[PDB]
Amino acid sequence: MAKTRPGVASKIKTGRKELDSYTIKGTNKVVRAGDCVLMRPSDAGKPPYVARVEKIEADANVKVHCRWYYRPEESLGGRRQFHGAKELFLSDHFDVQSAHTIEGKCIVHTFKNYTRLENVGAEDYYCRFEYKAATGAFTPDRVAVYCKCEMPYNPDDLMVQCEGCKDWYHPACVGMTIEEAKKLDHFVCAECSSPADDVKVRLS
Amino acid sequence: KAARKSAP
Ligand SMILES: [Zn+2]
Ligand SMILES: [Zn+2]
Repeated sequence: MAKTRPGVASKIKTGRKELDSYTIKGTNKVVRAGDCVLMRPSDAGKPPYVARVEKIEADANVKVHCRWYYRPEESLGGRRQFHGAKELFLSDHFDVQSAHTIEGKCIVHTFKNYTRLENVGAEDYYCRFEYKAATGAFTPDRVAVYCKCEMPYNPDDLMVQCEGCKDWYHPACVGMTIEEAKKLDHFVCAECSSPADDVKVRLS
Repeated sequence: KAARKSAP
């Protein structure tokens, strides 16, 4: 496997010297390049902005080069039913912000790693899509779909796998309650671990 | 303390 290792993460104002880190005022929370952070939004009462810290720099104080994450509702197409509560899109939208706008730290997991968390905390997010903020285009533009409803996997929703198709199903879509599904010894579907751990067939 | 995003 041959791949490159880009020397710089931010293209803006490469002229400054990098700070190794920045500590959130009054806390033990240390922010470094590569970390993801929560920032106070303009509008009050709304969830904080999530960003990846690409670079830290100061003047004569401290500035951070942010690569914005977009919440599904913040995106051009809005939130769809298959988007998880903690789902984020990694955008190509960059900004320079005062480091003082940083509220706290968070972790933006890979989808697979997110589904394997034994406990999802307030700081735990995930990302499976990159997002072109100027157009609203997604990468990848095609994802696997499941069930009768032919939808992408929403990690928030319980699904059961058929012992025939290996396809996954929402209980409600196959006419059963969540409790009934949870009680099952087996399941073979009428057409006949998580979908994140499946390797197969893709749709736009 | 509030952050302001540029327009994409
Ligand atoms: Zn379904
Ligand atoms: Zn089946």
